[PDB]
Amino acid sequence: PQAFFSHNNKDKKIVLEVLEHLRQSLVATWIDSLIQQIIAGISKSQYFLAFLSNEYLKSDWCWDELEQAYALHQKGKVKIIPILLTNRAQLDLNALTDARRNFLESILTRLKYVEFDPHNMTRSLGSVAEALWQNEAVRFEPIRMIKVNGTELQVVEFKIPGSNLPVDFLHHWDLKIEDFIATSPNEQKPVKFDVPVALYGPGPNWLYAFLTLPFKNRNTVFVFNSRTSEYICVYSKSAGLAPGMVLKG
Amino acid sequence: PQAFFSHNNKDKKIVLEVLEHLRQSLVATWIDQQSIPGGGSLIQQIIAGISKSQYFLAFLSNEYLKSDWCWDELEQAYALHQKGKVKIIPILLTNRAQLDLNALTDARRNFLESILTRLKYVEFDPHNMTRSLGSVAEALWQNEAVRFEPIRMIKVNGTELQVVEFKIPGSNLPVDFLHHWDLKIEDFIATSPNEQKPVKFDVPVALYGPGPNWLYAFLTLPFKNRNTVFVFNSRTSEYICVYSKSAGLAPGMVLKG
Amino acid sequence: PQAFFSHNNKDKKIVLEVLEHLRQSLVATWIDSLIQQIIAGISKSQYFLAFLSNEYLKSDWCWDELEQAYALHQKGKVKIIPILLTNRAQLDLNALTDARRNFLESILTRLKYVEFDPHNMTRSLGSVAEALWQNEAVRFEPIRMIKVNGTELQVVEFKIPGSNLPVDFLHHWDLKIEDFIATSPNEQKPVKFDVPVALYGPGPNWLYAFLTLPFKNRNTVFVFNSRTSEYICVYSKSAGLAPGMVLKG
Amino acid sequence: PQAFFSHNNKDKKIVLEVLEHLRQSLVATWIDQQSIPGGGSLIQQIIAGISKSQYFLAFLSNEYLKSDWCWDELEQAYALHQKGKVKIIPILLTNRAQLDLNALTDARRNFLESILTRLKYVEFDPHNMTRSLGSVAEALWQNEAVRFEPIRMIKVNGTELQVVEFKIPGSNLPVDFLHHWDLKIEDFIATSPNEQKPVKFDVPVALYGPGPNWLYAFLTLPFKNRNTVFVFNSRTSEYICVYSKSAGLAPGMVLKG
RNA sequence: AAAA
RNA sequence: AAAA
Ligand SMILES: Nc1ncnc2c1ncn2[C@@H]1O[C@H](COP(=O)(O)OP(=O)(O)OC[C@H]2O[C@H](O)[C@H](O)[C@@H]2O)[C@@H](O)[C@H]1O
Ligand SMILES: Nc1ncnc2c1ncn2[C@@H]1O[C@H](COP(=O)(O)OP(=O)(O)OC[C@H]2O[C@H](O)[C@H](O)[C@@H]2O)[C@@H](O)[C@H]1O
Repeated sequence: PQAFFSHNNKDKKIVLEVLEHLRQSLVATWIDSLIQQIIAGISKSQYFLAFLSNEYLKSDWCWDELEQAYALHQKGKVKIIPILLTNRAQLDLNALTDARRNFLESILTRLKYVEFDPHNMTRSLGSVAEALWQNEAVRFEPIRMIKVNGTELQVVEFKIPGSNLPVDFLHHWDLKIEDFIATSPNEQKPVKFDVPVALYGPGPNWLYAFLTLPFKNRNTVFVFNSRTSEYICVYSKSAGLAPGMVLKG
Repeated sequence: PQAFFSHNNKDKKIVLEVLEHLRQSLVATWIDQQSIPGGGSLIQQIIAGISKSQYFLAFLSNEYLKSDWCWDELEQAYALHQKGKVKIIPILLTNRAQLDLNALTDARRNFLESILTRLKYVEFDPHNMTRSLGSVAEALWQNEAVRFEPIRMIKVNGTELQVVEFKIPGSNLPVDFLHHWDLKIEDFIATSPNEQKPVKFDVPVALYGPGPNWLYAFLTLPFKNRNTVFVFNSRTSEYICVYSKSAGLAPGMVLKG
Repeated sequence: PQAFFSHNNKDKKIVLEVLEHLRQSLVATWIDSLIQQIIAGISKSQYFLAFLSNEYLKSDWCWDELEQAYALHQKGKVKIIPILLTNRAQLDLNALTDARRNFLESILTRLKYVEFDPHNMTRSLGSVAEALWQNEAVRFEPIRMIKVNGTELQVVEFKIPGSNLPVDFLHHWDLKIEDFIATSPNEQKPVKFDVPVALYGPGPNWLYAFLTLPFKNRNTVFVFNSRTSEYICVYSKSAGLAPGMVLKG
Repeated sequence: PQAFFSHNNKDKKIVLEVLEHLRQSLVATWIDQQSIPGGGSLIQQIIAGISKSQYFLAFLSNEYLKSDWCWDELEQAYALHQKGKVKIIPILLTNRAQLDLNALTDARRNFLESILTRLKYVEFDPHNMTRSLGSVAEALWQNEAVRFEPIRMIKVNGTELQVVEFKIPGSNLPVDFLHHWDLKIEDFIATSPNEQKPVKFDVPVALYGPGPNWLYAFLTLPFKNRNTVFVFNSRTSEYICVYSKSAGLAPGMVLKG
């Protein structure tokens, strides 16, 4: 899915870090307009990431977009999820006018919010990830680099919410893995360039085919077979690895 | 699995037909001046690839027993089969009773009798084409891993599709099966509509048949930018598409079959 | 994609630097009028690079050209993107008249802008380039000099926005590389004279043919194949190199 | 790859035809007093170029099976083929049954038998021109890298064009393959319309067939300032133009195929 | 055939 | 044949 970030320049340090963590989870992140950019793709367009902070709400030009974003979210095109840089209690709610205060209280009452803090980085990042992926289909755990049996490999982990998906779910999915592959070693991307990529997690075989197929001539693809709980190679794009090698997981 | 053909031109009419049937079943076929740029002919063509090299096709016929040009070939083929490099499977063009055994010498007759007794054979008859073809295909696939039924040109829900059917003998395979397999599917797709090949050019291909996920991935992977790939899912029993290489075909729709 | 710079003589030092950096990215750049060559070429003419500066806004004989540029820009023949020498806050807007100030606010708000600073040169230049290539087809990263396996070489890096292009895209492209090859060692051009040039980056083979073909009898052409990740030489216009030699990654 | 033709004038009618067909397939065809500005006859031409020198096309025939002279060169070709510099592809103008073996001496007969059994040969018949021509083309291309089918002149969407087919045996080539290739396109480009050559002058040329991008670039690059170049992309199966050397043809248009 |  |  897509995810746009709305923020102030003061919290850029946190914004870039959360952006990097999200991009590590195979979600399209665009920062730099954003409101006319909303009407694009399918009804499953994206989710709005609003980063609420004390110096942030003092700017009206940081607020008109969110006002009209609520206006266009009531029609169901997009959904907003607010991020509290500071806790609810110490938010400067006095400075704003009456209408601003009521709209903010409505947005933090009728709409579920999650809180972010710098001290608990791991917990805050996990909470924003889960509260961001609560209303969506199969997840995508962040890429982890693990060296198995002397062979370097990066593994993408996905978990199915529930036990089944609609048979035509692939039609309405808006994620394609082609643009999430690094082209150069120096370039930063969710998937390391030329580094073997493995598939992990239970799921229907057609989703496995859809994930593995676009990787031709880009990276060698490993896949997990739970019958014996080991990795299996299907593509030989790097010398020294043949299709059929097994990695003791 | 490769297959080297030994025959005579008097049987070319049936050799071409059996070759076409085998090629429609995802099997590498090799006839006269064919491929393997090595020594060539056939006898030195045996020694290439993995221990699962091929299954010899000795098209025995009443007139085949002449022309020592082929009997020496069969002799060397069995000699190197005794080492286990290749396994011979004979095809009897005519029924066993009316083979002109008297024409052969004593040594040739003894060799042929030993071959036809120790080693199983397949009877072939022009009259019953489909049963003989099924018999020879099943005999070829008998001592092998997951089979491959002939590609079938079927029309589903208004869109044209070809399916590749594979059945697993038993219900499990060694986890390192893919290492020793001698089938590379990317060479069996035609580049032009008129060119004859196991897979029609640009026609969507669907994988059907129960099996492990890694086999499915290895089979759908080399098809990228060649043919739109459909996949059969047994949970609700309709084909599932994972490529958009042809106009009007998007990844995700269903074909109720 | 051509690029027309309208600016003042005061910031000419940074104008020339941004010009050189842009030219290094295979972007056609013209400086020395600017209003009437706008009608030339194809519908994709260029994007106007109007240099917004505090000294610039006091020059009405440089305001008029921007006015006519925007007047034509309603029709969509050209589009203007502004570069901010100073931060948006410290502009001298009060001395401006009512109509000109309103026009400046309209263009600054309804149209996205980008901010430049003399200190952080690298990130500012990267942002300028990204703003240039936002709405365009396949990108073009700046040419870099790398000696691979003891052989001098420059790589032309191009990135596909997304994973597919229109099949008839080549018809409407406004880039031919024949004008971007140096004819003399002294003459400064994006492609240095007689040195090997390589094409690196994923893309369809027809684009590779189009980008390699005009190079005949000009420079030895290298190419990168990602199957095993080494460069491949296809043309030998210089001694010591043969078609078929490899450069290890 | 090169091809040297050894024959007799009694078979010139078919020799010129097969040579023309071969030249249509982008292979170097050398005949008497025709090429090699650094030698003469046919024998010492072998010591030239790379280890992939050429394949000897010995046009065996009943009238050829004598012409004493021919033998000396046939013997030398075989003797230096034992070193592996050249290969011999014998062409039987007549079937081997009516080959007058009795006229030859014991040494010549023994040598002919040895070369006929140990080395693969191709039968040629006047009646089946297409099949025999395809067979000899396959004989040429069997022990080589990516092969070239004959150039076909086809009009697509009302636009004149020719296509150079090329198919890669197997699925991959050595990365350094381009170093050892003996095929350069420049030598096969016509200079005048009346001049006969594999590539017609100024006629648009289309590259079609699956292969690596570097091979595509190498095959298209020498075409600058000579002919308009078309490239086939399999994403939508349409021809794409990359050069505008003829009026009315801009780089970027598509040809529905 | 929903990690067989 | 969209870095095979
Ligand atoms: N396809 C055929 N073409 C020509 N003659 C044939 C063919 N099939 C059978 N015969 C005849 O039947 C006998 C076949 O033996 P022979 O071919 O002489 O010699 P070998 O056993 O060492 O095979 C040489 C190979 O090289 C070539 O590629 C051939 O096609 C072979 O595959 C002779 O009477 C043939 O004329
Ligand atoms: N290409 C040929 N053209 C004409 N006659 C030929 C040819 N090939 C064989 N013969 C006949 O084969 C017999 C033996 O002479 P030959 O094998 O020719 O000699 P060589 O290999 O030292 O080349 C000389 C050729 O080169 C010149 O270009 C001419 O064409 C010469 O023929 C004669 O009856 C020839 O007529």
